[PDB]
Amino acid sequence: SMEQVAMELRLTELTRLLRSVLDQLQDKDPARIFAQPVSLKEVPDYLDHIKHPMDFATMRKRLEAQGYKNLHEFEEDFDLIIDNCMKYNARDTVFYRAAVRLRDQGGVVLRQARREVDSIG
Ligand SMILES: CC(=O)N1CCN(c2ccncc2)CC1
Repeated sequence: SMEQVAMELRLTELTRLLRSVLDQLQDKDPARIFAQPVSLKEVPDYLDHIKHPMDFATMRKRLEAQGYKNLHEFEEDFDLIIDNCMKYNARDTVFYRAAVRLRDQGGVVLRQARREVDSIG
């Protein structure tokens, strides 16, 4: 139908916008601490601690499958990356501090995205 095409056009444009957000967010992680899933060969008991792992690569996979229906779903996954890290790692680690910095700096990008999503429909 024409409506389904229109809808898919909107989703495609959302995906274009979220891909830009994702690249902007990943820039704020230059050490690339959050680029890939935490390795179970490197952290065998990770899943005993963290029940919903997340990372930038996994987000990108869902993104390209147009699996984010709105900005809120995308933000949920971003928050998972940060919150998982701030629980698994102690306050005085380079990991915890990297999450804090990624959180604080990412806030600007996400503030704009919320307004762009709202204004452009
Ligand atoms: C994202 C996150 O929490 N981490 C990623 C890096 N990491 C390891 C990497 C290599 N070996 C052991 C651990 C644990 C902490």
